[PDB]
Amino acid sequence: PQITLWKRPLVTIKIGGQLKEALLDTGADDTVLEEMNLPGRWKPKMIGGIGGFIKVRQYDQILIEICGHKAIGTVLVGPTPVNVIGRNLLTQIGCTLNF
Amino acid sequence: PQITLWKRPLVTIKIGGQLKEALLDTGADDTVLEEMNLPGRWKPKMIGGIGGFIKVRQYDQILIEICGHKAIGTVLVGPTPVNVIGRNLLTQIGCTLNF
Ligand SMILES: CCOP(=O)(COc1ccc(C[C@H](NC(=O)O[C@H]2CO[C@H]3OCC[C@H]32)[C@H](O)CN(C[C@@H](C)CC)S(=O)(=O)c2ccc([C@H](C)O)cc2)cc1)OCC
Repeated sequence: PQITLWKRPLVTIKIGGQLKEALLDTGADDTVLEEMNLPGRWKPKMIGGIGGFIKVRQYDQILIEICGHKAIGTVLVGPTPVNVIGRNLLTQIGCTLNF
Repeated sequence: PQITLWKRPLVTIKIGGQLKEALLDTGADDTVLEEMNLPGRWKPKMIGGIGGFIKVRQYDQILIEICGHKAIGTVLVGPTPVNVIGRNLLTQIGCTLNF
């Protein structure tokens, strides 16, 4: 599909057996999602943007489905104000910017 | 152009007559540039990111050329971690997401 940017590029994702809403975000290197109690091991990380840094849990090789497109990769979980699908997963669904 | 996402989508912009590098950021509503000198009036503003809120200088109706494509719109200047081009200008240059 083609998504215009008049509004935020929010889509439904499926992760950890749950449906969530997340932004398709070309400005994010990696994917950052709201607190969810996912099974398995994880590594602490700190990630920063406007306003400073937050603490997240890094989970590797997580299955995520984005608009029906399946992807597998790292997800960072913590108290983010917004869920972002970053480039690590957008590449896997073949997403480009075009103008 | 068609821009894939294996690398950061960094492009050259021209603002205030000077060239700079900036990131095309679909997860940003607004365009935020690191501290710089820009002519004309501005107004204090607050903007929120992953890490909380920061103070910026709001410059309205600013000419800016992004990867060869002209825009005229609002530019926020302040302590962003990196120069980001947000949706207010991405729409102007006809940028969509495609997968
Ligand atoms: C309930 C509402 O919460 P809220 O309003 C904040 O909401 C939002 C918070 C973040 C975003 C996405 C964020 N956009 C953003 O900063 O945009 C600003 C300017 O335009 C406004 O529009 C939206 C906010 C304002 C950007 O796309 C992605 N970022 C990096 C970018 C800045 C370049 C380094 S990142 O997220 O920092 C990030 C860092 C590191 C990683 C891993 C390591 O790779 C992944 C992601 C969208 C909405 O207030 C909170 C106090």
